[PDB]
Amino acid sequence: NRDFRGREQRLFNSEQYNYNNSLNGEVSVWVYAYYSDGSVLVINKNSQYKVGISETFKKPRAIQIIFSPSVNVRTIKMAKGNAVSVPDEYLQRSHPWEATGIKYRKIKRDGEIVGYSHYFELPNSISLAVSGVHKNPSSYNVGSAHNVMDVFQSCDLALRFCNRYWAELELVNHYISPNAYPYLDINNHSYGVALSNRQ
Amino acid sequence: NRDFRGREQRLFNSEQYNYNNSLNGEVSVWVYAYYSDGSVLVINKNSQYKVGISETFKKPRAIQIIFSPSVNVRTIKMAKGNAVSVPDEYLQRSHPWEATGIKYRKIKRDGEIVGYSHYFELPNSISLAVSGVHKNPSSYNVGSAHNVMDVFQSCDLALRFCNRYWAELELVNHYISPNAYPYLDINNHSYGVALSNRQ
Amino acid sequence: NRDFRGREQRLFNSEQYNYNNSLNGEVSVWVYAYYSDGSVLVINKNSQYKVGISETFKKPRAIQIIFSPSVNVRTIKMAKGNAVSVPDEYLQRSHPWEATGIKYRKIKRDGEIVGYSHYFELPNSISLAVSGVHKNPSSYNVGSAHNVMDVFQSCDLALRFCNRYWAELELVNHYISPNAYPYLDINNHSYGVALSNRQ
Repeated sequence: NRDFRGREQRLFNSEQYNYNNSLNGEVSVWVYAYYSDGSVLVINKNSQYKVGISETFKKPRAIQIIFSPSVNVRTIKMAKGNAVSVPDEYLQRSHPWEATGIKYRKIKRDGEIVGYSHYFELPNSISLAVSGVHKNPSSYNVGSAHNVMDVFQSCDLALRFCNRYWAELELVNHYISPNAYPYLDINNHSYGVALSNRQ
Repeated sequence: NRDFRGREQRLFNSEQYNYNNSLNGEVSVWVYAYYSDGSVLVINKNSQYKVGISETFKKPRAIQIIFSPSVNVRTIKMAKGNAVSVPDEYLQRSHPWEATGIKYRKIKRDGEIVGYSHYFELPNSISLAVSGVHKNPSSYNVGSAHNVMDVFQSCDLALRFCNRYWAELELVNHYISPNAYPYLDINNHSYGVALSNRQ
Repeated sequence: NRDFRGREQRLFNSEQYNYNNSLNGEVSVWVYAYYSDGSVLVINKNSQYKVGISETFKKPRAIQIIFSPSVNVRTIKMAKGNAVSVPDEYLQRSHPWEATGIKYRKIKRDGEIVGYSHYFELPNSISLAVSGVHKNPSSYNVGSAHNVMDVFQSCDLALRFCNRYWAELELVNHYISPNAYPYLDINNHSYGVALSNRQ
């Protein structure tokens, strides 16, 4: 226990894990749209407290939604609409979302959860929105009298990124891996970096 | 009262009406922009709790704002700005909105309210925003300690649609009618489907 | 004190100042992006209660953020991200914002604060978000049980403007000055109109 360099390295990584999972940290969502030409569109949003994406897609063959490990899985919500942005046939009969958390698989590296994935192939246009709330183990209510304005400001402060990659290989090499992001490729292989209590 | 098929049909329609008007249901807004070439741009937004649209328009001849019957008319707000998105001449003297609910006409079919319309012709660019809150007969406050985060998530989950139709006839046939939407055409004719207690 | 025209003129201006600073009034933010060809992109957002902008920029040489005098400087927050919209190297170690209010200079005309400026030159792409909350001297909490829905509606009602000007001279003449906006040019000269207790 006299290897201070070893101890600092472990603490360096754990701190990252734990900061992300605190209420001071990010919650992140990615939407991946897969096209028949093998290219992939990603939209990412990163924000405090809660985060979401809402976009319309020209026919993808498939969609993968990934959240960061800092999401509360139980609060995940998805509105998947038709070509005119109606969630369920007609507005009059539409619940504005489905709570799809049960369908999310854990993306794991070395036994650690690096994210959560929901993947679905499709049978024109879809409108798709997805939302999740940052984990909060604690009693402190972020939407209190005292903190609600900070949540309002987080809506302004959320950062969006959107790009198209020509191939999943390009996505893995130039997007997922440089940025320490979680991912699940078509061969069901998990990508990500485990940090908690690790060197 | 032994025509169960008749009873189920009536209940099927009433349930739709009532679901829409519950707090589990959609509130919807449409902005229609009318151009001198007779084409029409629609923006629609559909969300839980509250909904709005905010866009800038190259000179339309006219604007029609329609809300679903699930809006609370008294909470309707509109910010109509100039070419640089200032609501009232100068920011220093601008109230950020006007409460225009009194100007909304009921769109009715068979005596039932299928929506609310505000229509105005214009005398360059306008910036236009409009907002409304879902009806709530009940005592339950959606923006409480316990439910405010769900309202935050509804901002992420809101679905937008935007298209241009070449003629009002095309709008009526391919947009309004296929989707059971309320509408008021230039001849003041009402479109929509009455559901409450109806077969 | 029998010059009623003089008294009304002074009151006319003071009322504008004071209305802006009330909770009924606007809070405004501008982002200015400066390019090597000498052109300038402005984004402006105007809303009640709180306001923000979030955009990605192809390499500007510099950024100036200006807020209206109705902002509370202490609540200003900025997220400046990399090319993939991450605020601080990696999501796991990112605080979603910095509170940069201390760096803001007062833009003054005739001793009156007409706005606040933060200016920074840059060493590809940046993602940039900025947010601020309208001043509230009073005890009344805008995000209360009773008023939180109005804050939700202000998110719908916020108006955005975006344009490119070819030169700072064009910005000053055609954008800042016609609209009584505050500004600080490259020569450190202040623009704006003083209103409080002034003729």
